[PDB]
Amino acid sequence: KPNGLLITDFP
Amino acid sequence: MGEELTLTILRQTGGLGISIAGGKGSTPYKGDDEGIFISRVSEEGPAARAGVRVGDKLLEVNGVALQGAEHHEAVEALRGAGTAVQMRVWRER
Repeated sequence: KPNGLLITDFP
Repeated sequence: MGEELTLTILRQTGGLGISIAGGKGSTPYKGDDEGIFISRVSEEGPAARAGVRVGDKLLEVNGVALQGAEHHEAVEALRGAGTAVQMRVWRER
């Protein structure tokens, strides 16, 4: 499971 | 205080040009707010052209509500969004 500040990019 | 805007991103040949941050149950992007936020807008990309701004809180993508969403739900919404992406945001003043 991802933890922390979740940031996902759509370049 | 702030305002709600619905922006329409017209994708070209270089992708959407945004990043999203936050979500229920993970580190808040802003204060203690667990909402989905716009954390990056590529200056030359179509989200900038449409008027999306860093710090906008993402409320809906193509009418799908994201209030209270976990991060991956917003990712899924953007993946599916197509050539014209309507993005309802809350912009704090």
